[PDB]
Amino acid sequence: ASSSFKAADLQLEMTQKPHKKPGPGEPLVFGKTFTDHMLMVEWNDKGWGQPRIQPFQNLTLHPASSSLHYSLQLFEGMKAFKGKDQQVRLFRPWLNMDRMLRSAMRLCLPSFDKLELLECIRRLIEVDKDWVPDAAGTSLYVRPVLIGNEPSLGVSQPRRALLFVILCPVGAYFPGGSVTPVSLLADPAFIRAWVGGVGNYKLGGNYGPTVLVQQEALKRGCEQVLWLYGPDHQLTEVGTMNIFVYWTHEDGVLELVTPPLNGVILPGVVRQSLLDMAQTWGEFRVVERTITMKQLLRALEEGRVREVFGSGTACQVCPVHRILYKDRNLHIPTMENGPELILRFQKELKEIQYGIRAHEWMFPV
Amino acid sequence: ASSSFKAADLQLEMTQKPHKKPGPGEPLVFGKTFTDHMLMVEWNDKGWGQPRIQPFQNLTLHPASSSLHYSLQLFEGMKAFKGKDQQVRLFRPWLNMDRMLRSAMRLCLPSFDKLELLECIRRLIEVDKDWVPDAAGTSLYVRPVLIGNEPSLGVSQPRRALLFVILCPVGAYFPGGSVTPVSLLADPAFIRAWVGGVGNYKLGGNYGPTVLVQQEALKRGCEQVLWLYGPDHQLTEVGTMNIFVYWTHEDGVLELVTPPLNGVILPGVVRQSLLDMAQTWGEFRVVERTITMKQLLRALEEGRVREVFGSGTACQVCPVHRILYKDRNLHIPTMENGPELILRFQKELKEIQYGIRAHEWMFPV
Ligand SMILES: *Cc1c(COP(=O)(O)O)cnc(C)c1O
Ligand SMILES: *Cc1c(COP(=O)(O)O)cnc(C)c1O
Repeated sequence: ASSSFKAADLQLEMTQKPHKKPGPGEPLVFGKTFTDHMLMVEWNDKGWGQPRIQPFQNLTLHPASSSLHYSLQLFEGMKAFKGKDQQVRLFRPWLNMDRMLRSAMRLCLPSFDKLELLECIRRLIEVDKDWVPDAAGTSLYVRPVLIGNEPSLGVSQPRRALLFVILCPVGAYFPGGSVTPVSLLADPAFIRAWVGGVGNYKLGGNYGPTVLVQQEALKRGCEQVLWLYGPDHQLTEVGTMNIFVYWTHEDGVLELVTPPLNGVILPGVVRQSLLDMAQTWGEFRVVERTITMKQLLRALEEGRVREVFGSGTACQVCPVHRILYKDRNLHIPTMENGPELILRFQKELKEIQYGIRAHEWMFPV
Repeated sequence: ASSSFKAADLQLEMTQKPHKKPGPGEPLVFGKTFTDHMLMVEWNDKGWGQPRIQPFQNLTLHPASSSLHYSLQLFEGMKAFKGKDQQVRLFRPWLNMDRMLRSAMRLCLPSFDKLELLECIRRLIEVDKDWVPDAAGTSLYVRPVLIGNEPSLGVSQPRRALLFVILCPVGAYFPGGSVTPVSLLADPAFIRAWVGGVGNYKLGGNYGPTVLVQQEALKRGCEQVLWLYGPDHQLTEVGTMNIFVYWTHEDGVLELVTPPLNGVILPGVVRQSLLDMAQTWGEFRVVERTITMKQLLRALEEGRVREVFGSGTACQVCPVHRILYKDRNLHIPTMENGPELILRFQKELKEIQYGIRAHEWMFPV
């Protein structure tokens, strides 16, 4: 096949049926509202077809499409922010393209040029730029997707695939102005991923099984799930966010710790940014190490825990105030210790993402 | 328990240009050929819509459909056999409806009436009766599917879903009652499922990750993957088939063992039928117990292993002759021991499935 698709061959098809732009009491609910256009690229045995920006529209799929029978599907999630200047910028897009390609290979889906995809994405955002909000805390969510599309019930490498990208204006989850903490359910019975599995890839298959578990967290009074793994009940992730703990460890050294990338953790872009940032300050120890409930419990009643939070594109730095472990509620002093670290992290990202401070992390328009 | 969707409400729209059935003597690649009609039922806040048999046609899905982003998809697989009298019968369909409903609940998808679905399926196959082959070893593969279909990027219980069924005429795994054995790759690095996971449900998410692993088996010279689990390397399944071992156990008694239905085993319909059948004979011990490579190695060098095989709808009883474990090829004496048990199982099933012997296991037309 010919290399992979190119931004120079983009075909533009403008919408004739514009969508009404969010205008109510400004109620932006994540993943519900879509912009006017979308990216679409098809892959055959002839290889990749020409990239196309077209009006948002339904997909037409053969009933035996492997994307629907054997979960040959993966996705990404990243944000575009509009600064006061009106300039739109994407936050570390390159990392998302890297991760997306890794996912593609894991599922035997067609490789592509990451810089070519980023360009097409840039062109798509340009076309729908008017959908990018600028109110404090708002942004545009970009959702690239790659699916196998073989008209065959055989479980095998697809010879046809489909890559598309859709956009959603978002208004930052819920609290709006403040930063309210969440409570978590920690029950060892629920398993999200395993060593040797595919938890470290953003594949649709990893999420479907969590819907029921999340419902159990609600019916139990919690807002999200703290995923535990292993006999030692290590803390892997929170909902769909990586987890960080800021405390003074056993050796009495103050540190920021987050589980290591050993197969069951999704390598979050925000996660990597927080480590990079904290490592740059050089004010305290920053490490990737397994974290156990045992260590947490001991640390809690020894008054060593300062802040616990999740990190992810949807909720950059999310405070945790309660963890329901063994029928036992554990209060997490995050807010008591002014979320000092959380607050500094949030300030820094805000400055970087909205262009207040120039940074290599931001990708123009 | 919430029920709905009835068969006496079937809307019916006959094809308009019937495709021509496959060619006698000309092979059919399993799952590549589809019949003229399909079943389609939609679900939303208004509950289940009317069932419909319609011309095979592509699906139209919203780009944010949860079936494509978070793998809210599940499927089933069962066969219809046409006897000599041109009579068509489904093999233990009820078990597939039971399993399908279990899968539905695990993914928070809409519950439905198992008998109502079976009727709609009977009607669909009835309409496509002609597509059911009648040469030895041939049959019709039925592929029911239920997918979430929420136009939202939120990971949550869909408020819309789609249930459909498509049919494929299948050849016969063995060219001419061949019954040739397969070689397997047994590498502990792979891992298909985990205790506490969803390996015991037929969810699309369980299969996507195996494509790459299967390719590695081919490159290593094997035909299928022997899935190992745990520190003790227990044998869980082969490819997409349950595994059975017929041998002289360590206690001196002759037995037919297959792994226990803990969370890492898919409860196969053929698997249950083989256990039922062998228990009915009352000729030897039949047990569900864990099987380790360690046990396999000893029994093997002690000449205690008689036959090893996989079981599944696609390949009812599949002989295994070689297992590539630690870089070391293990010969499995299955064919040497006159393929006794396997041949007896294939014959009994053949008699039951093609109506040679009346049996409660068969469901008419
Ligand atoms: C998306 C996701 C994350 C966070 O990744 P970001 O790239 O920082 O958005 C963490 N864990 C899971 C399970 C995720 O799906
Ligand atoms: C389909 C399947 C089986 C066999 O089930 P049958 O109901 O006997 O067809 C076994 N294991 C896996 C992983 C399967 O997908």
